[PDB]
Amino acid sequence: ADYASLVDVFVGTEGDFGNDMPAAQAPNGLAKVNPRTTPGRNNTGYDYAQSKISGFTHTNLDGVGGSGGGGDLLVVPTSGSYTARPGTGTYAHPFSHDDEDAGPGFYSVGLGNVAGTDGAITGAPGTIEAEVAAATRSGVHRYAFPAGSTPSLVVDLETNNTSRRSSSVQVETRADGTVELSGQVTGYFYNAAYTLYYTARTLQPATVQTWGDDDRLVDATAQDGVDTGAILTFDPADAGEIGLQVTLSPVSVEQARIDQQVELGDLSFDAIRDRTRAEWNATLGRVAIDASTATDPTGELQRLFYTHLYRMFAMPMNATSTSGTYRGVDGAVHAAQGFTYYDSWATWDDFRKFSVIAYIDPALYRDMVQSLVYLFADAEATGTGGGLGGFVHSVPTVRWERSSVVVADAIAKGFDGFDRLDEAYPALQRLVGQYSADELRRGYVAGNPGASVQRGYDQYGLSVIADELGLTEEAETLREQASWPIEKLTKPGAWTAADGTQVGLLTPRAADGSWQSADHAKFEAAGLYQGTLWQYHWYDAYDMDALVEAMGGHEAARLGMRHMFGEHAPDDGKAMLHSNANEIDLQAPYLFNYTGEPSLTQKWARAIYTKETWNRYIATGSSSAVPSGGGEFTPPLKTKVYRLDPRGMLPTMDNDAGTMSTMFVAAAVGLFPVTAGSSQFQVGSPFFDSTTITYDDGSAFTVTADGVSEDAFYVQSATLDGATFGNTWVDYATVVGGADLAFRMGEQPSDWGTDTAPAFSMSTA
Ligand SMILES: [Ca+2]
Repeated sequence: ADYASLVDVFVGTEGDFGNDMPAAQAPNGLAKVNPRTTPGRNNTGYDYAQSKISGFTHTNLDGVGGSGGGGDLLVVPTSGSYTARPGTGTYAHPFSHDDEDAGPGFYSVGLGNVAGTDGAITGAPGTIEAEVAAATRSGVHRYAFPAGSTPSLVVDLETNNTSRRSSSVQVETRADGTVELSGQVTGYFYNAAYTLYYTARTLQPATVQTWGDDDRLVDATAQDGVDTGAILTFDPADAGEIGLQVTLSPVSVEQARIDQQVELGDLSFDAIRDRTRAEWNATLGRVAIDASTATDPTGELQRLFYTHLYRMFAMPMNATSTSGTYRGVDGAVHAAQGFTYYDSWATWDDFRKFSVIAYIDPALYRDMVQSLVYLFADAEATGTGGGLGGFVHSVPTVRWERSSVVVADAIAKGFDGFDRLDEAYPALQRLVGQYSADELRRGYVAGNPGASVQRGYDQYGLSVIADELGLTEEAETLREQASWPIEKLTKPGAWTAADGTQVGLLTPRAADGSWQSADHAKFEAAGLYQGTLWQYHWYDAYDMDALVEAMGGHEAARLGMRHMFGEHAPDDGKAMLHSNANEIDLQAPYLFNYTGEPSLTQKWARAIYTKETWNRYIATGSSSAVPSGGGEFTPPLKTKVYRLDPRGMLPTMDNDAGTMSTMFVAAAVGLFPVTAGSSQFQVGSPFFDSTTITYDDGSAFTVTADGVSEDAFYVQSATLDGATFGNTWVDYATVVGGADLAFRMGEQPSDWGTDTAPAFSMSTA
């Protein structure tokens, strides 16, 4: 019943080992009440390895790179006093993980008391007990200050994980003496600025001073600039209980006030915390697991599952008001009619995650795709022709590449009635871009194999959308162009197998058709972003059949796949050409199903996600967190990719809006989307004796793995709804239809699935 207790919100919160947050948050919540460590932090604002905390920020992004996004609206409890804008060093409180507790919807910590005046503020006797919880749009605070303290909360509106652009604060003192603060914060992350409106009320009487960009702390009730803030001071008689409620809205301050009355009403802190815990239990309860001692002797694998299921329901965030409105990239308010509008995208990294969301929470997935459609429809509506990067966004956000694939994913899966798809389409076309004249002639971008394979997948996705809109002729042209990267950039005999077999591989190609020299295993060679040619080779996952042919046939592919995973040298870390640390070749472990060796897919799926593997590659050039260089672990390292630890992922391995977590869930269920933008899932190695996904109507998908253990991870035989099943892929319809997929597991590889009906490929469909 209480799945929330199995989630460990600290997994991935250390250093550069995931960039996730312990923040109090509701499922897909906008409000993310994250403690802030000092002087070090991860991208979210909390590094587990630290021992001081300043306060709580209310906005954020999960698992992103750079210096993180959001981090707006810092609330810092203190017994100190100020006569000017606070020095940030004065916020610092000792904390200990021994006096810290968190889980779905809540975070609590005992902070060492601090007192004094301005720069003289330092440690003081006693403890500030801090508790926060979250609803969808709101963060609530309860503080206990030592007896005799003059409690104060600093509301710092400059704090941002990357860049504060503008902020404002208006103060109101009501009849009962409580204070309400409101205004806007405008930040920036990666491509775009974003604005959020806020309202924050105290629950006890307070007096207040504000500051603006001149650093003067004054009695004025309004500020508007870049660095602004407010300092709330309470009566010592209220030291036992200081409460604060903060609500966010992409729409307006007054909308935030309405949202707050709707969301929180007169509910107590405990009831708001309790209600969000129940909401998490309902969300997590969509997947019910029975895991024997044999497969999970310590219970950590089940905790790991639920922790990553928790992480899967974070982004995109609910960007809709309680009144059913949202703010568009045109800067105006619009109705999200009959659906919830979500926003905050990092689709270049995360596109495969949506395909998995589709089979865990179909209704949420539908709303997300509809939202993605409205977002592009809105860009088109401006009439400006500009890219999404040129607008101010409704929530912190990242990037939008591969959106065409995600939309196509819902269409291929039989979702329809997507309002405003006709409007979204031309904006999706501009996103994807066109080959230049010279590029059209030759069939590829000169010296840029990465951009070529990427457009190929984008064009496949657009082609699905084109056919749905009845643009048949456009769809044909798109499919033709989408075939080009495979045909034109797979260089024959790029790699020669041990027995002489000639294997073709993605290789940069000059304008005149000459092949360009390249080490196919070198990180970021040939203009590639965050990967190698071997890793990008497999990118055009919508046409494995054409890829197998371009590679030089079945045997060439089969031997290539074996070499990709160093099968000929299992104890040599350097022979590992696959990367676990980035999303570029996420699907690669499941490609053995395509080379007639499904047992190897099963092995690698179970190994990468639940065992120690060889790791040659990190996700970036180098990292101070592990001896590394040139995009590699130096030397290669045998280690678990996923740990139930604050050091949750490999060093440099960012979750990226819950992508790595979502892939873990998919591996655990045993169904992986090699082809996002299709309706198919590839069979892996289900982790648990029984896994049940219950849909909103009470029907359920049940996948069983009879006799599964840490050693018994190979499929021996299978049935589908009682009947012999021999395919290594299943359709989305079969899953959400409530099928019974039953596997028989064993400790040795079998030939199960080696006579599979072919999986989807654009060229053979
Ligand atoms: Ca990444």
